[PDB]
Amino acid sequence: MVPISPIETVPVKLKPGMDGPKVKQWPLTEEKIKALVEICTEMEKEGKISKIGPENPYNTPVFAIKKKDSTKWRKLVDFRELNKRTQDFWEVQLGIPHPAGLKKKKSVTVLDVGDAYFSVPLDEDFRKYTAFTIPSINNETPGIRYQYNVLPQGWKGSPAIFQSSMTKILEPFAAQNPDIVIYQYMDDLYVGSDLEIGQHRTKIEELRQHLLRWGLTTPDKKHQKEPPFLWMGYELHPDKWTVQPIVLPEKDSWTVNDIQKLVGKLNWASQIYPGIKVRQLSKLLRGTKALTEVIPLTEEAELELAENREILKEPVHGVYYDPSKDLIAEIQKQGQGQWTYQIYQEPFKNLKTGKYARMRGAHTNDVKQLTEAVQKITTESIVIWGKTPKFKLPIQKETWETWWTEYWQATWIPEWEFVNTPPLVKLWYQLEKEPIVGAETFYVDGAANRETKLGKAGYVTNKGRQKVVPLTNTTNQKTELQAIYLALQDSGLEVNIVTDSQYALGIIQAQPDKSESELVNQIIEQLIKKEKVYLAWVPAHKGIGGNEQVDKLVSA
Amino acid sequence: IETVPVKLKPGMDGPKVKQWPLTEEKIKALVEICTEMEKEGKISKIGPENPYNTPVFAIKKKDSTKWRKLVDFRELNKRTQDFWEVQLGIPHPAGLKKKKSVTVLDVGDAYFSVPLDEDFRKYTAFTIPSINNETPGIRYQYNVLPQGWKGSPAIFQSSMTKILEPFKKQNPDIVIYQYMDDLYVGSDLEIGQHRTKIEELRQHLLRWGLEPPFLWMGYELHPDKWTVQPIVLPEKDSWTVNDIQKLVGKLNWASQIYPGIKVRQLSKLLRGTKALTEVIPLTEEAELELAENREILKEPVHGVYYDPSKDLIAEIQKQGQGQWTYQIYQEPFKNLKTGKYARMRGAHTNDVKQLTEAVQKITTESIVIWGKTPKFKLPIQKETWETWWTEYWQATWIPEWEFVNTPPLVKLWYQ
Ligand SMILES: Cc1cc(/C=C/C#N)cc(C)c1Nc1ccnc(Nc2ccc(C#N)cc2)n1
Ligand SMILES: CNc1ccc(C(F)(F)F)cc1N
Ligand SMILES: [Mg+2]
Repeated sequence: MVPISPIETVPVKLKPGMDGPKVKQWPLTEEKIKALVEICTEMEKEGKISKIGPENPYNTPVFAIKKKDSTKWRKLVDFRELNKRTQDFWEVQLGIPHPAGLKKKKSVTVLDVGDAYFSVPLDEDFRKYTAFTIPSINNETPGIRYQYNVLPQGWKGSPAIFQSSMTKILEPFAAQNPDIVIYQYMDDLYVGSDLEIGQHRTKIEELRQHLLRWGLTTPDKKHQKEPPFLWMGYELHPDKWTVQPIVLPEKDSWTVNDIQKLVGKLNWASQIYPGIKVRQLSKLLRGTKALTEVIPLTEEAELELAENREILKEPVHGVYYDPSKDLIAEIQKQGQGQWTYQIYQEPFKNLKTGKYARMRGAHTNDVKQLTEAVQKITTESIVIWGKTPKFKLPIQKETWETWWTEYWQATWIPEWEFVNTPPLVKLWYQLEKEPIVGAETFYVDGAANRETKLGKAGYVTNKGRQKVVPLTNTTNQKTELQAIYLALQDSGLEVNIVTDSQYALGIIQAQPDKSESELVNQIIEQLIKKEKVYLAWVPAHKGIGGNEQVDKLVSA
Repeated sequence: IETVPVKLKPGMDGPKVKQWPLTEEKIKALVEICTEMEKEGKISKIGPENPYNTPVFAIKKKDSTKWRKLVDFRELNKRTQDFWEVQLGIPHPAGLKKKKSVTVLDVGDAYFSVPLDEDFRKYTAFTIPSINNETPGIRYQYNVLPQGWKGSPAIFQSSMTKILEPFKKQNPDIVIYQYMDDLYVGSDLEIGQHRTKIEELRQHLLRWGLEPPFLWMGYELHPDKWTVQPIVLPEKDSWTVNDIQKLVGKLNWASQIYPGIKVRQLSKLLRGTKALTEVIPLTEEAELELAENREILKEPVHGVYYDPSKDLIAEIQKQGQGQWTYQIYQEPFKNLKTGKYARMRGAHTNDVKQLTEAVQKITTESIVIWGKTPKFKLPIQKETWETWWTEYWQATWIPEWEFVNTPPLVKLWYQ
């Protein structure tokens, strides 16, 4: 015989303080026992399990499940309890490749490595914890006791230890064959290259020879699976990719669960179908979790759905990544906090698409949302391609310059160019840096009674213009905003406004163009109509004229 | 040569911190660095029985062409036992901040000559990711004291004191202070003499070393010239209503720092409902009150003391045109240091690069003055900072930070 290299075992431990499982074996029918004895006898012959004496105190239950439409039983060793007690492992498959980062391949061959799985030995010192018992016929003899010598299917550590063991085996072959790519998924190896089929088939046989150094055999009747591959919800082809078919159901009525599944499908589709939207459909699940509750579809959601059905009318495919070319990302504003983007290298040939939704918040503006979308696309692009795309953005260079030089926070977007495709992102208002000569000065204030919720808002000006409005069901904060609104409403196109409201200044200095507060939205609407607005802050209750006068009028 | 036993803090597992996305350039640099480190026995490949992780990235030091590996041990440093075994504290040298020149040396390569406790190595695990996760991340752990881990200067301290004994005896007026991977060497000499003494000091470590990739570099500071920012009020011949309003606002803020500040008489000038741009003559009761406030503001703040048991906090404000103001404190309104920058290096069109360079300068000042790093309150959205700060980082340590989402009104008063 030909010596084979052993597969180094991974040392395994139980979590600190914990012991192995001691779980009672369920009674089984005489029929199941006979089937398990036959199954385990074969497993024992193949070296996967070994009979143990009565010293071992651990146990995991074993079951017999009838393979549907067949007289063949199959065994299930239920390791739920051992898994709770087994240490955590490094899990490598946490991040899966995105198809848009893959490279085009001329050939991709599949190799079955299911036999290698049971060549990976289990750490000798851990085997005792995998003990199980076949009950005896009529319970008149001791049950037959076994333990595993190989990685048990269903045990917590088997995926990680199998992956790590195969990686170590494959590393030297990949390193010395930089003209192929190797990928492990389940019990299959996927091998791709740009070589002429002859050289490619040679590499495959050389890989089989390399694997045989560890005694690992691969079926010679080559794999039935061939391009296209159905994988992790995608279809992989040699020179393009897409998502598996997206079929939106027809329904006369929709439940919470149906809408959750619909949005999940739209989200999955949005990575290659441009323009998918889910805002209005997602709004319907706000707060509720009555899985079976029916929700009427708003007219807004019906239009969104209809718009989506059209986008999904026919198949769309992405191309693969060419590292020799720049990556370009283009973004469009869609409305209601929704943004959509495409990443491509050659015009009209997208690698992938995607969307971004406004974060939950009281106040926002388009420039901030565009900025957030850019950072999201940047980070996703680092993951998939290892570098930042050049951006094409619907904002003028002069608009961006004005924004970031005057914004109170540090902010940055990477190399980008203006793309003139409406809706353009713009600054709707900008406050003055200095008081305006010749503009009327409005001293504003508001106050409310915490108990009655009655209040007043108003202003007094240097020209003797005055107004006070009585208010109900209000708060100090709302009356302070109401006073600023009144001054905007009653002033000319240029106006100086003096407030003592730190709350109102906090909001306005954040430069929102849209708010959850209808009062802030009204203030924004007025700001947009002005030519010049200077907002000045003074501390309350300090004898500052104008401020003192109106504070008295509204606090009465 | 023999390992110091090291433990985590009680009831505390190892770090399990996600590796953040790295550019192709940084991955390729780390693969080359780690391949060589593995050959030299500094690191070894690890298996899946090690579930721990600490992030890694790569930087380019101030004025260098070569990538340096930087491990972000912030989580491991929090979870590592405190080191007071052989000593009861290494009092921070209060004189370091008074020298005319302080040079900062990267001496971290020296730590690689001491082995790490075999039972602790698992907790230094890190991963080199692959683009698009197409190949399994490369997993390694340290066999020797790692750069950036708080225990490395502690364990290496004995070795370091003996390496420097001849240089200290022969240069007794020199202040030498070690923080993490840095050596701070302060003197009062002519900078030409200074650089020689520094190169003298390098030779001691190269001599003991028998090569360090970044020991030859030198970050030159001059803490004797570090400026502060007292509260100053305008001196004007013509005060508008708006000017006086701004003055009363600033004085109201200052009165939280200085007890005796008064505004009654200045407010009185704004008796009525006047146009913001109208000029108001100062009556003399107001001129006196203002002079009295000016004199108050020339004195130090009362009851300001440093407590080494409390966190330092650093706040930064963007003032525009490349200017940044900052304050370091432990208790509100009790500033231990204030300052202002404008000369931010090669970042005239990049806010975030400027802020990152300000964070590093403030941290350096904090190390020199108190021997620890402050917790930053940063005027930036989390997602913007986290996407970009690693691109401009040039220091071998990393401070902690939080984010300011609401505009502070006090920016106006530090301008
Ligand atoms: C992630 C991955 C999944 C599968 C297969 C998963 C499954 N099932 C097969 C391979 C070879 C890979 N690895 C890589 C790495 C770099 N480029 C590519 N490009 C590439 C892959 C498949 C097809 C096709 N058809 C075309 C190009 N694949
Ligand atoms: C986790 N699976 C895996 C292991 C080893 C390689 C290698 F080719 F780089 F060696 C590739 C993959 N995909
Ligand atoms: Mg009031």
